Amino acid sequence: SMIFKPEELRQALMPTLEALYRQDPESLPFRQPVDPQLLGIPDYFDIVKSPMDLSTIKRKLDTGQYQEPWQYVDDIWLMFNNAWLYNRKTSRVYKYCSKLSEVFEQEIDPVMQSLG
Ligand SMILES: CCc1c(C(=O)NCc2c(O)ccc3cccc(O)c23)[nH]c(C)c1C(C)=O
Repeated sequence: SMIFKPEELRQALMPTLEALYRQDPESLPFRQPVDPQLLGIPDYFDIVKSPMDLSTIKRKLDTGQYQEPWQYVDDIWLMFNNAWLYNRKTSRVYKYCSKLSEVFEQEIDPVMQSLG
């Protein structure tokens, strides 16, 4: 497979993460890991087996933990899928998740094309 350097991936992908951080208030529940004790949802880790959030993804981009860009896409999707799984379909966080996913779908496609 074709190699991707960490600096190359950060430069290309960080603007798509920025697009999510720019969604205010919609990104706010996603900017830090879910804390089930604080949020009063003790069953969270029983339902969501692989937690993910924007701060974790940003750290991985910053430190160079992605070898290829689809690994980043996978983490973004994991974050969305967790929220759609756990939260009720009429809930604020479910709706915020849907908004972030719409933004991501629009931003990510030209970026992935350029990476090749
Ligand atoms: C519903 C708890 C939850 C949060 C969260 O952090 N809620 C608290 C929150 C904020 O941390 C910041 C702004 C909020 C603005 C509105 C409603 C909220 O609740 C907000 N984030 C995720 C991914 C979940 C679940 C379970 O999937």
